[PDB]
Amino acid sequence: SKTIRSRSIWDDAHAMLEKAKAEGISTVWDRAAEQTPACKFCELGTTCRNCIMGPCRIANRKDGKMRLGVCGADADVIVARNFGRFIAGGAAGHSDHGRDLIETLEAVAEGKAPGYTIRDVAKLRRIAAELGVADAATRPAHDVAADLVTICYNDFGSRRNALAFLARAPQVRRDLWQRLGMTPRGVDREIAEMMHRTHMGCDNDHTSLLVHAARTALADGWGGSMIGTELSDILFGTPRPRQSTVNLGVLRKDAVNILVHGHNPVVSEMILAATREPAVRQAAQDAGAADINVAGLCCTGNELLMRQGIPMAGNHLMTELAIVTGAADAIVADYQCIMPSLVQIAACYHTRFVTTSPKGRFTGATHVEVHPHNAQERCREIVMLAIDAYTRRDPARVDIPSQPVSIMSGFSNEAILEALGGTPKPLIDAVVAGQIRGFVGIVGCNNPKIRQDSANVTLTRELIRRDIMVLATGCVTTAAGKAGLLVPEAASKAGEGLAAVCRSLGVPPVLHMGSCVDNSRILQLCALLATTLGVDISDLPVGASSPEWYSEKAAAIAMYAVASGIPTHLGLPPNILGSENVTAMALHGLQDVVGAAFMVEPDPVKAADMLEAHIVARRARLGLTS
Amino acid sequence: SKTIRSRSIWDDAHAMLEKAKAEGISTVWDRAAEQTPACKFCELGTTCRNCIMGPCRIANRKDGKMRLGVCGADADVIVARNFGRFIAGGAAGHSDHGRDLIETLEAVAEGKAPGYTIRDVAKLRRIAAELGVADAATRPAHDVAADLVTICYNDFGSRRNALAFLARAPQVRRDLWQRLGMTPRGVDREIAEMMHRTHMGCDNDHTSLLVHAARTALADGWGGSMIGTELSDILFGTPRPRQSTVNLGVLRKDAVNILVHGHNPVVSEMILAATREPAVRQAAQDAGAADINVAGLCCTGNELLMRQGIPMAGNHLMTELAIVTGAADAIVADYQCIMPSLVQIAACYHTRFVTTSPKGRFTGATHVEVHPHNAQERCREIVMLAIDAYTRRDPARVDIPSQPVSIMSGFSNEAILEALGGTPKPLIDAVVAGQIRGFVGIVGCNNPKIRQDSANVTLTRELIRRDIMVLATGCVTTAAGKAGLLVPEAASKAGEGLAAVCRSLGVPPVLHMGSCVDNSRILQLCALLATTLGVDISDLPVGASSPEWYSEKAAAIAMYAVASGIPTHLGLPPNILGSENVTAMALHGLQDVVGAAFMVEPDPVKAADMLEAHIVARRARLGLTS
Ligand code: SF4
Ligand code: SF4
Ligand code: FES
Ligand SMILES: [Cl-]
Ligand SMILES: [Cl-]
Ligand SMILES: [Cl-]
Ligand SMILES: [Cl-]
Ligand SMILES: [Fe+3]
Ligand SMILES: [Fe+3]
Ligand SMILES: [Mg+2]
Ligand SMILES: [Mg+2]
Ligand SMILES: [Mg+2]
Repeated sequence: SKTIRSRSIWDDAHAMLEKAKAEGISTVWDRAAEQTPACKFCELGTTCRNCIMGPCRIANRKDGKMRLGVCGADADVIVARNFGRFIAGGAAGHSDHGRDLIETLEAVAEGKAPGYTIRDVAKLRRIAAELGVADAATRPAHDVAADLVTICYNDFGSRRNALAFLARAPQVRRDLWQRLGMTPRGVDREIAEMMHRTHMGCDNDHTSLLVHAARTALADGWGGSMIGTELSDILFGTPRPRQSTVNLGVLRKDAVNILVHGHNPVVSEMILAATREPAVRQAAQDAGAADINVAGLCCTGNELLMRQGIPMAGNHLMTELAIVTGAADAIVADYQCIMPSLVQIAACYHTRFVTTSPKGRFTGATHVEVHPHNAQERCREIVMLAIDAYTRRDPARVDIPSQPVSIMSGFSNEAILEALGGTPKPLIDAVVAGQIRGFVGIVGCNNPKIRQDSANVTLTRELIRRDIMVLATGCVTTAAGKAGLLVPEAASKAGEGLAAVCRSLGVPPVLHMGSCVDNSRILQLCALLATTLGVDISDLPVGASSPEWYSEKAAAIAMYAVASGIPTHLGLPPNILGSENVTAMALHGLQDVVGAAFMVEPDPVKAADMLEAHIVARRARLGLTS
Repeated sequence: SKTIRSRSIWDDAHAMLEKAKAEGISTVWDRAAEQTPACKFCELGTTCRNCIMGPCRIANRKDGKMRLGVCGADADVIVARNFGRFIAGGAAGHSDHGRDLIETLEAVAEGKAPGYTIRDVAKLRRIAAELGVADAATRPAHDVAADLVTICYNDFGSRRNALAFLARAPQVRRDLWQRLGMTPRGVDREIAEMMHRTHMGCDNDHTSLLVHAARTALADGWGGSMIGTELSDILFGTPRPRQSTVNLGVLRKDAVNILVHGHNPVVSEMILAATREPAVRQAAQDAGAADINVAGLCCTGNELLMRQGIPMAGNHLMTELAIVTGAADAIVADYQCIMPSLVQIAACYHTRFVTTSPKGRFTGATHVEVHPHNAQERCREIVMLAIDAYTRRDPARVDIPSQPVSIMSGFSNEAILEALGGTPKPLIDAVVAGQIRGFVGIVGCNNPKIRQDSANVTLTRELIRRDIMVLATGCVTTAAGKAGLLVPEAASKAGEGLAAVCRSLGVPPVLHMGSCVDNSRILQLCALLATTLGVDISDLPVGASSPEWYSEKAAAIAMYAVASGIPTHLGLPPNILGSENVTAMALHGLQDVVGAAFMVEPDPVKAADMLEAHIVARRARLGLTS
């Protein structure tokens, strides 16, 4: 229908929306329509439920009533506190993610994690040395891992003046954060401090609240997320370029299909390993299947793509539709971004919905809890449940639409530097020559308010045509992949300068740099280029964009990008427009404080113009043309 | 006047409400009226703003529209997540408070805190030995302090299996918490995990969410709060019984009046010291003042009262009225429960409003930031500001409405045990013999929804009449004090059994045990009684009540009491009634899980009946026949 066509740009999404219609299954778009119009105070941010003197709403009434909350707080404070707690929730998602990796590395170092290993010993020794572990180059690997675990845990404590990985940022940027009171000190400490500041009668100054929101977000980007990324590479391997495929057509009628969903590779890597064990494969063959087929959703999907080349079935708004194919024999979830509607949709089929984390509980799910000491045994058990469920698939309701689209994944910073010959000199040369005018990270989600992937795809296409290389993470990965942008032959979609550089290196014009925690790789790349050139991150020809964001996590990434000096575009506004002062600080005031600001623009072509304009202005201050 | 009499039971409040109305000053009661009726969804908890797929509201309609959020979350999940973040904000308040005490003790141990010292060396050595410091009885005090600092900081890290002070709880309770997954592990860690669990698509099971809310609150009561109480006693002295006074009449027309407000004695103790320096007093005399008079508000007032006998001007809803006397020359604020309306009310007079914490910023305040290394110099500057403001005081606008009333304060557990002769045996014997039926801690706030202190005082009177001894903390202290119940002669208002015990010890029937963090003293006392008798806390004839609560901190206290086995009454419901399942768990289901539950009851006589009924049942669980 016209409604279905308006919900997504993709053929596979349309086919499943028609099928969900015929089967009477409601989707995220139907619930979004039920929640429109939204509450006007909630959307503006001018409501507070932080104590039971309230709840309070701030209105503009002719009688002048409801200008203040019961405690006396005005719209500036109420909006800034709501936004601070919103950012803290996003930082906490990445923080707990990093913490789980520390605990997994510790279990490996203690010999208490069967099936887990140090997959990248060289990176372990390099990271440990960088952070100050003595004799990291020569001591037994597990001893070095134990000392690296201690350093990472200290960043989740309360005794540091600055996070360990902050040393990567250029000195000028660290000096600025120190003057501003933005230096992140402890990953959990800043989240806790934000929750204290936002209690009634604590922080009642919108500027101070926004400064701490920046500090809390920096504790994610340079702490929780960066620890998460670097330890994931140590446990599961540093990504290198590899071929794979994307879209609902990666599911196979002839195989047992297991979709992995959520964020943490500690689970999805062990599910993949279980499906490769000979006795498990034989059980699938006895059931009538040709093979076992693992396919990724969302960030845990990105993790398996980066390190194992596992095909990705879809991003956020495809998740329900992947079930509607009728071919999902099990969905294995850990935590974050897993819509609870998936439990009810899975119950419309034979599909098993399996939870694995004590943090990600879903009423009605089959819970098989996974920890380092038992993952090998439990993941074997979960794959066996998938195989059993396959025997009851209803073949009449199977509709796998579309043929999969080829992609190239695996662009860690290590992989980029290797393609360049071991130094950033050829990339710097390309930027100085104007062949590559700048870089934009396009990150984040889908949102049913925006036709799915329409802005993600349009923005990526516009930027590469203007010789701006795109670094893609998170759910943008699937959009760029389905648009044919993630392969070396996509150099033909870029402008003449970027196409030539890509062809000379053999890489695509859009580089998949990983999951949402892997936005930390973009910070590390920026820091390296700034330190190499002797400038600040706020001087580099860079930008960031989340055209279709929805999550608290995406807002935390955008805040840490801005506070690190990267101009950051959002397709939709956070719930802050009820305060002109908070809004003006996010869109304009921060520009002169931290060197960058937020932009809000729902037209992806106009967003391309704004990101390009910031890049051009930064090129001028480096003394470059174009 | 009938409206004014409806707002408070107290003459001093009545007098200042009349003065405020005559002067056009808006109070918390006026703003509460403007915010009534409240938003129905906010009040019920059936609204969510945790992502920009929303905001979402949940209705209960026969057609089933707006039954779910855009992500699919139902009322049970939305309500439980909202209550979880509510609890996390309260735990965070106490956590940051405890953290600041660690940092101050560290500064003393390093020799970098002029004017601070270890005031109670004997308690330092006992606490350090209790928590495992080697040779705590003989090593240099600064070495012992440094080792205790390290233990406390490790509780603010991510490597423990259980908080250090949790060892005080009886083994049976520790075993239950461990099996339930409720054991608190790290003070900041549990807060961060709550914020992770409540992100879209993480924890989507209301039972799981409430269990982690209990774990988060327990990390406060046995962690942040207990650390704060024990280190405050080490740095500033263990409280011992002493007489003082209460009400607005503690302000003096002929003196420079400095009100300390907020929570942290690290500031208020140094303000007090500054007012005693000879040169500062000479400056006050040069201005025409007879004295410099410090008086307390809210929790920091409680702290100075407990350790220094400093008179208390009022509790939460008295704070605006204290400025309306016209005699407040400065308000010196740190953080928490400081209504921002105080800045505007101060600007109606000569009063200086001074902020001292980087966490407690108020737009328009005079900021003089205080840290251990500079407090001596900065507090002197703050007192000079107050003296200058005194020279600007308009005598025509002064109305100090009452004469103060005597109270006894200082009942730390050390003081109680000393009064009992060194052991708890005389108290246990009185309970066994039925002279004291049980104990109730009455804790927490005021709330403009309830006539001020009406339920606090009526519940206190009802309980002592039934031979139930009351332990009072927080803003209830001022209520019981103004009612005349904090003195030994108030035994005449108790039942025959309690009166006889009180008279035999020379103590009041209502024992002031300190500020809100000092509810940790009640946990310690319950744990000692249960350990001595060989039972659980959930077997003791104890209860807790906050008849007039408002804050996230009060909800966290109630939750940690319930989770520790103490039945807890609340005068008003949290914003949870939109979920019958969450409400039933809070009020009934938790009884099976943790051995105690919440009660919600606005009639304080009925609340007394309910607390007494739990006490009767616990006496039967102990086999008592008296
Ligand atoms: S913190 Fe202030 S604005 Fe928020 S609900 Fe409480 S009284 Fe209202
Ligand atoms: S988390 Fe779910 S219920 Fe909450 S605002 Fe987002 S879509 Fe709505
Ligand atoms: S639902 Fe209560 S203000 Fe939006
Ligand atoms: Cl800058
Ligand atoms: Cl810029
Ligand atoms: Cl008296
Ligand atoms: Cl029990
Ligand atoms: Fe994501
Ligand atoms: Fe309090
Ligand atoms: Mg500062
Ligand atoms: Mg400038
Ligand atoms: Mg600039």
